[PDB]
Amino acid sequence: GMLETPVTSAPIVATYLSNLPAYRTGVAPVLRGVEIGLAHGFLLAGPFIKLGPLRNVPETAEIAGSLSAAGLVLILALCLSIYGSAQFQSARDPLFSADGWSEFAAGFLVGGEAGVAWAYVCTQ
Amino acid sequence: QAALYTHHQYIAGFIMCGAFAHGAIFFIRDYDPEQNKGNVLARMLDHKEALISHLSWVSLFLGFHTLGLYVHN
Amino acid sequence: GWVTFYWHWKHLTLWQGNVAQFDESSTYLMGWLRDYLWLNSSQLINGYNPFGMNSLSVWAWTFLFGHLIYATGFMFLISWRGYWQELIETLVWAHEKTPLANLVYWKDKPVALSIVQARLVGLAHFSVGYIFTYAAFLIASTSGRFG
Amino acid sequence: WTVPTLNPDTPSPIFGGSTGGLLRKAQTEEFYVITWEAKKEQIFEMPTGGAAIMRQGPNLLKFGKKEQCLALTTQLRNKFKLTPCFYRVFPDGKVQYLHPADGVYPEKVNAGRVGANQNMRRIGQNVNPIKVKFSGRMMSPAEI
Amino acid sequence: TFGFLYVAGYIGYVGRQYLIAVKGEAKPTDKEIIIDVPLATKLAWQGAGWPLAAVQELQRGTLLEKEENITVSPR
Amino acid sequence: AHIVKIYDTCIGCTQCVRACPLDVLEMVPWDGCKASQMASAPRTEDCVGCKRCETACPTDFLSVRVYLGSESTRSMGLSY
Amino acid sequence: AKKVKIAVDRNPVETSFEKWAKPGHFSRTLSKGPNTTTWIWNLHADAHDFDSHTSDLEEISRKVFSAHFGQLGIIFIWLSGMYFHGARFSNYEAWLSDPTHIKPSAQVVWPIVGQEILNGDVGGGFQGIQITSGFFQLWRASGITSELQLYTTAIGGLVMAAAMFFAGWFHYHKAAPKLEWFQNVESMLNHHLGGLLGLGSLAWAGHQIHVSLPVNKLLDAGVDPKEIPLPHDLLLNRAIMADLYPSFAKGIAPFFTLNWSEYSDFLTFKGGLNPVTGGLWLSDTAHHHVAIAVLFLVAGHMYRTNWGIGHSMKEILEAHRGPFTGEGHVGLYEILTTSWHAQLAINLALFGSLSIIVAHHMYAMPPYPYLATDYGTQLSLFTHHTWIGGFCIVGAGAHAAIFMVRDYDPTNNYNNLLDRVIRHRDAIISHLNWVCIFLGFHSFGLYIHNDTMSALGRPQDMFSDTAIQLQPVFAQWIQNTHFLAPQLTAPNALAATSLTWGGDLVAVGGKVAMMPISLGTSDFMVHHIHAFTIHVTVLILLKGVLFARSSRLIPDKANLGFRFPCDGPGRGGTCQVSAWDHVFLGLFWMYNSLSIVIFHFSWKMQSDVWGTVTASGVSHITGGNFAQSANTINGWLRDFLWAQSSQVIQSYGSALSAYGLIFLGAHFVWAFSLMFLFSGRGYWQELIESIVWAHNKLKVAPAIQPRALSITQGRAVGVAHYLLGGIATTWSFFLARIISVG
Ligand code: CLA
Ligand code: CLA
Ligand code: CLA
Ligand code: CLA
Ligand code: CLA
Ligand code: CLA
Ligand code: CLA
Ligand SMILES: CC1=C(C/C=C(\C)CCC[C@H](C)CCC[C@H](C)CCCC(C)C)C(=O)c2ccccc2C1=O
Ligand SMILES: CC1=C(C/C=C(\C)CCC[C@H](C)CCC[C@H](C)CCCC(C)C)C(=O)c2ccccc2C1=O
Repeated sequence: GMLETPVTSAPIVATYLSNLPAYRTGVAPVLRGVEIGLAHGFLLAGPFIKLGPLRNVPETAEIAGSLSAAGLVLILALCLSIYGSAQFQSARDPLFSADGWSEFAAGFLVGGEAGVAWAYVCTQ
Repeated sequence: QAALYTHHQYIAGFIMCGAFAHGAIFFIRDYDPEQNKGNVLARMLDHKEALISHLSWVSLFLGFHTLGLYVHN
Repeated sequence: GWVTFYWHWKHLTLWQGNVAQFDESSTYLMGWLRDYLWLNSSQLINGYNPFGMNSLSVWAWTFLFGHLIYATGFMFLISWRGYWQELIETLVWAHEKTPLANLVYWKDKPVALSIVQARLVGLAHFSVGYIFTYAAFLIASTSGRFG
Repeated sequence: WTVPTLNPDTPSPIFGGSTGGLLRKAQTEEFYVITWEAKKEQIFEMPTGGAAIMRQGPNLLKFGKKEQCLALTTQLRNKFKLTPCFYRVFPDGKVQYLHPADGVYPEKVNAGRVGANQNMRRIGQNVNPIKVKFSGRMMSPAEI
Repeated sequence: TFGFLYVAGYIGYVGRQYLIAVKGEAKPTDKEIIIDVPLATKLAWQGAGWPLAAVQELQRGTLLEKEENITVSPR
Repeated sequence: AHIVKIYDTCIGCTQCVRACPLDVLEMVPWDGCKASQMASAPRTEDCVGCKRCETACPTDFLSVRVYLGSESTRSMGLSY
Repeated sequence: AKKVKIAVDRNPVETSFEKWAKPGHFSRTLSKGPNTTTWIWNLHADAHDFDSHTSDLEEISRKVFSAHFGQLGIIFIWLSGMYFHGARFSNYEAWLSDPTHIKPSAQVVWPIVGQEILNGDVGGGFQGIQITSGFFQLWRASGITSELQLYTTAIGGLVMAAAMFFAGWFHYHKAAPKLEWFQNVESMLNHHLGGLLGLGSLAWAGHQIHVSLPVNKLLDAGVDPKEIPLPHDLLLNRAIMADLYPSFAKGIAPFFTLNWSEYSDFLTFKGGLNPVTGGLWLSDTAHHHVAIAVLFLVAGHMYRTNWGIGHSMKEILEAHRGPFTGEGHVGLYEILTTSWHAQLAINLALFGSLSIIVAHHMYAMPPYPYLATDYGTQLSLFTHHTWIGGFCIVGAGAHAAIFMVRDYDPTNNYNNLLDRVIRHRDAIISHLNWVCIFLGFHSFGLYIHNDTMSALGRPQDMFSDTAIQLQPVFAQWIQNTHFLAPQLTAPNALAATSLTWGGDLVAVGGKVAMMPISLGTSDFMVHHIHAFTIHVTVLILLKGVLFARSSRLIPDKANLGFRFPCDGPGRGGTCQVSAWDHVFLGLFWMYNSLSIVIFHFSWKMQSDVWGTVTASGVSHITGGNFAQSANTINGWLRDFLWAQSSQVIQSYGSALSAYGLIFLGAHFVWAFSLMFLFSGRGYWQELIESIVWAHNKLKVAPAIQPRALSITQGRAVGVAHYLLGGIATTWSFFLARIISVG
């Protein structure tokens, strides 16, 4: 019926995906968001710092770049919040539920903002 | 002066299209042939081919000759 | 468009004290293209350039903004639904087969715009671009001359 | 004639698969099953793309919408002279036999069928839209 | 102005005569893609008097067709 | 769902039923035409609105008419 | 094993005018005659669709074969006319004496209604339209020096034209090959490689060695054209040749003794350009064509015909199978020997791609004398051959789709490459869809970024050479490697293949022939616009091919045919689902892509290559403004379109005024096409009803019932007028601009 390929069905690929926090069941949704939040918050500061409107300013560049990344984390957290409100209105994994997704979104905000802050510390 | 003339002429153009749009909506939704039997409104539908074909002739004449004169010049 | 082109060019040459240019160039269409549109676009399209920008940069930007929206409308007017509905189906397949993205899902099944809706949206882009392009040209070519 | 019962154990035609098959709709909403008896092994064209080999005897395929099942039915009937039938299968296991509805294909008139959506007038005898205005919803004069 | 209207009516009147002439044939549509040149040529020469001929048809009531024979859509 | 209606000008030629890609129509006994059969539209919940049936109808004006209505997954022809 | 042999049928079709008088005879549908105006259009749309008139493959093949003789006959008439107008209506003889200061001209207009203004003062005591086809430069390269030689070629072209038309009649009505004759693909390739290409190249090399080289050597030495020995004197008098090339004193003995180094005086490897003419050394081209002849004559002995030796193309294909691709290439030999559409799909794709390569290679390595400094000819040739390639490539998509609907058969394609491509078409199209969006954002979006930053007065935030830089380092590296090739990797080449790689410019007649082309940020951005536009065109065309037979939307599209308007307003609306409609949309995107390609070429050459050379240096036509302006949309609108349209809109009253008229005429045709593309026939048919009423009222209604164009024809008319107007606009714009400042 379906077309099976090494990319779709491989042992190394399948094992890697199961290890990611998104697919790691048995973990509290809040913890899932924090781990996912930290990873994305840290990388997000990069492009803003090196390519923002204040990139060439000596010291303001680090603050402005990371501060803008923090604002994008807040917007992303709001997107997660409303998505859970819409998607889950009326099952095995607690993440895909009205209560679970709300906890997951909250963890992403805390992890994401911390990741941005940690990235700023590394720069300076 | 330029902005005001252009502003109101474009608004007039849109409003005129709407007038004919709701005239067409009237004929479908609201018009009743039995209650307008033989009056001027029902008689417009009776020679619609004459009206449309003469509008077609006028447009063709103006188009051929106005464009033709410009191209000649 | 013909009405306002007529009004504008006849007043531009009156305001410049040379009605003869209109009287002699308006009898053939290269005259409208060369002496009205091409000649009066010069200050508009220099609102910004490699050497700097001035107060007409907003109109220069809006001028191209109008051309872009106008052209985007041509997409909806020329290409019709069936092409796009087939295309969206491959995107539906791809999303469900992509790890870490199929965890998210839509509540409204994506479909291509309807036949009638395409006509309206395409006309809207055509009309908005038509209006913005001329507004930028009208204001910039007049105020730049007499501002 | 009586309504057939679907046999899920039926083998399916030899086919290596494709990206044109079932999606999440089958898991959550419904899908369709078509079955037929083949006189011999033969290559036919899948409505989702590619070539498949029908096994001799019973065959079974699953499709995402009703038009796909009927498209293959038309191919099998006209090009191979077979008599397929298909069902609608719901996620909870319910099976609804669909085609042919009464055992006789619709193009052949059959006794016991009751006319539906038949108006005893010409199209030109429909009333004007003004007569059905404010009826509770949008409705054509053809709906009365 | 009157130079044009004479030639334009000449062309129109000659074409109308040819159309009417071939509608009495077995296959009228075949005479419209394969021109009956002998018939077309005769009509071309006789079109010099169209202004006289046209008035006589107008006065005789034969220029126009009756409304009862013209198809129209429902109204 | 779309609305499909059969009118009493039907000659029972069966061409609309043969042309329907969704099996919406069928032939039933009738006495109003020489063929003694009339087209019927029992399963309109599956009609997609393609109007192949109208293309196949020989009568003038049509004897089978489709009025496009509310859109569902079936009527929209979605496989997802 | 079937023997390869000649096989024909005697007198298959009687030669008679009976069917000329029966329009539509070829088709069972149309042979009964018209009832509506749609019949008239259908007659022409189906005229050459041979396979829709019959299923007999032999009958189709014979029609194809004779139609090709007809095409060749027309080309010979066209070529004969060009040579004739060069002999009788040109200033070629005057141009030969002063090639730099005279403009080629071979068309003269009659004096009537004042149109003789178009006979411009092109020099050489002559008045006429300046040509940009480059025929004068081609004729000089071949060694033609007199109108008599041109005239004789024109006569011979007509004799060949008559022969082609005779062959077409003969091979359809008198001796028509059988299907087995056409299916000898091994023999056809052997003859077309060794014979058509191999012998053709060898023969042309013979002309170059014995005629082109001696004549052009004396022309470049200042010898007057009328004092140069006639070509037959060079052929018959070895002493004259030995004076020009001493190796000729040894005859053909060095060739047969393998002392090939003796011919180094006329078989060279110089590279670069001749500094007198600005074109390639003719001694290099002669060695090129000798080497090509040997290569193709060897290639023409690869395939097995009748004597055991050689390859079976079927055996080669069936052997090349791997783990990842099922049965592999099985069944392709059968497809390619039974479907003309499959053959035409491959041949159009590469012939069109070849045309685009010719455009690039001829501008960079100008092969004709005095071509490089004729900027009007250089711009025209590049633009012309680019467009042919684009149109041909789209035709490849069309006829691949036609094969998919009409000739594809599942029973013969099970788990082979063709079958497996179909079974993951959603994977192919979905990924290609993503690439187009990525390329669209990150190429056109950069311009939008630049326009916005410039408008906001932040030039330091732009993608530009003086700001955030996007250097095409890979292309820059390749240029350096090719410039240094003569030192290390091409030891026997005196110079690099082209001056575009690097080095010193070549000036002819006070103008730049060619010079190094630098690649900066603007060049990086425009190359990724080209990548974007090509990928989208492929997307549209490939999607049409892969979903020609079916999709998730229309499961039985194959039964609806290659060309149909839709499958109704249901399923939400299915307008333009057919494969034909993908070719329709592909044409627009092909036009959009190649417009930017030629705008790129036009501005880059004017800004950075073409110009005048004096003591102070090189001054380019637009003064090198491409680098800093071509990175914004406003830059293209202002510095390219608005600025360079000055010539065309100011040409009234001059010999170039015809380009001004066509410039406006083409704008009109383009806009006229939007009437067909935006509207639908249902409106027009209802309009025609009212007009018919008026004709009925006056007893002047036609017997062939008027009908609005079919849905599909409305699209075909729309795109045809769109393309003609859009292309003809740029055609006028280019020629008026370049003939004036060139
Ligand atoms: C007094 C004025 C007036 C009134 C009261 C109405 C009322 C009505 N009209 Mg009518 N109409 C009018 C003027 C008016 N019209 C004019 C001037 C025109 C010509 C333009 C029309 C043309 C017209 C048509 C063709 C139709 C109606 C219809 C209708 C009905 C439904 C409207 C609806 O749902 O719109 C919903 C409106 C929208 C969803 C928004 C549309 C937005 C448009 C496309 C412009 C968008 C601009 C864009 C956002 C700008 C962006 C700029 C950028 C820089 C950011 C309603 C009875 C419809 C009907 O069914 O009637 C029975 C119908 O089909 N009207
Ligand atoms: C510049 C573009 C353009 C042009 C020239 C036209 C022209 C026309 N339109 Mg169209 N239209 C356009 C764009 C255009 N339209 C667009 C964008 C739309 C929106 C979709 C429409 C929508 C539209 C509608 C809905 C209607 C028209 C109508 C008309 C006619 C108006 C009357 C007229 O001018 O008669 C004179 C005719 C012309 C000026 C046309 C050009 C004639 C040329 C110059 C003849 C040249 C012949 C010469 C020998 C060369 C032949 C070469 C060839 C054999 C190779 C005319 C045929 C109306 C109509 O049909 O009225 C009867 C009508 O109902 N148009
Ligand atoms: C005088 C000799 C002659 C005669 C009487 C016939 C007669 C016939 N041929 Mg034959 N044929 C001839 C010469 C002749 N042929 C030649 C020279 C060739 C080689 C090209 C062929 C190739 C050929 C083929 C391949 C076929 C025929 C067919 C036919 C039949 C239909 C012809 C028809 O409808 O033509 C009317 C057609 C035309 C007038 C079109 C003419 C096209 C030519 C190439 C000129 C086009 C030039 C033009 C400038 C193009 C650009 C136009 C632009 C400027 C607007 C009929 C029995 C057909 C058939 O069904 O046979 C059984 C068929 O399939 N013939
Ligand atoms: C060495 C032999 C030879 C040569 C030179 C050619 C040349 C050509 N063939 Mg090929 N062909 C050959 C052998 C050859 N063929 C064999 C053995 C077969 C059977 C397997 C075929 C089957 C075949 C088909 C089916 C077709 C061609 C076509 C073509 C033409 C392609 C267009 C082109 O490049 O025009 C370049 C044009 C020229 C260089 C002009 C050359 C003109 C002279 C007269 C030489 C033509 C070659 C001919 C074999 C000479 C003897 C003919 C006869 C008097 C014995 C071209 C003229 C296509 C075509 O257009 O046919 C009309 C086509 O459809 N060929
Ligand atoms: C196809 C290409 C081609 C052709 C046709 C020629 C032709 C020629 N070359 Mg050239 N040449 C070529 C390629 C070619 N070359 C290439 C690629 C190179 C580079 C390696 C050269 C290098 C080269 C050199 C260095 C020389 C020539 C020379 C010649 C001439 C004499 C050759 C010779 O001795 O022939 C020997 C014999 C034959 C070729 C056989 C002739 C057979 C005849 C035609 C048979 C007729 C029989 C028939 C029944 C008669 C009926 C009569 C009737 C009235 C009844 C001749 C004009 C020589 C010369 O003098 O040039 C000016 C010379 O010195 N060539
Ligand atoms: C080697 C080249 C080649 C060949 C031999 C064919 C052959 C064929 N093609 Mg293909 N095709 C090609 C190239 C080719 N094509 C290219 C490059 C494209 C892309 C544009 C296409 C796109 C294409 C499509 C989309 C279709 C075909 C179809 C066909 C078939 C019918 C053609 C017919 O009846 O035309 C009859 C000819 C005409 C009606 C004349 C058309 C003239 C055009 C529209 C305008 C020309 C303008 C002119 C150049 C300049 C202006 C002149 C004016 C001012 C007077 C036939 C098998 C059709 C089919 O169904 O095949 C199965 C079909 O639908 N082709
Ligand atoms: C200028 C006119 C225009 C534009 C902008 C587009 C745009 C597009 N076309 Mg379309 N098209 C057009 C004309 C146009 N078309 C016309 C005239 C036709 C008829 C022939 C078509 C026919 C057609 C087909 C058949 C196809 C396309 C495709 C596409 C897409 C290509 C992928 C891409 O680059 O995505 C990225 C989008 C762009 C580069 C457009 C500009 C994006 C801007 C710069 C981004 C701004 C971002 C910013 C945050 C905005 C915020 C706004 C607000 C909310 C604050 C894209 C959506 C192809 C497609 O769908 O590929 C997947 C495709 O198949 N087009
Ligand atoms: C491009 C295109 C598509 C594909 C386009 C689609 C599916 C629309 C995608 C829209 C996305 C979501 C972006 C929307 C951006 C708008 C600015 C949103 C405005 C919202 C208002 C409420 C303000 C069609 O579906 C179509 C259908 C019929 C004829 C022509 C066409 C057609 O041309
Ligand atoms: C304008 C237009 C029409 C109307 C156009 C028509 C009917 C074509 C007109 C062609 C010519 C001008 C008519 C026939 C000409 C005859 C051959 C007679 C010529 C006589 C001269 C030689 C004197 C459509 O039918 C249509 C259909 C689908 C989408 C868009 C459109 C569309 O835009």
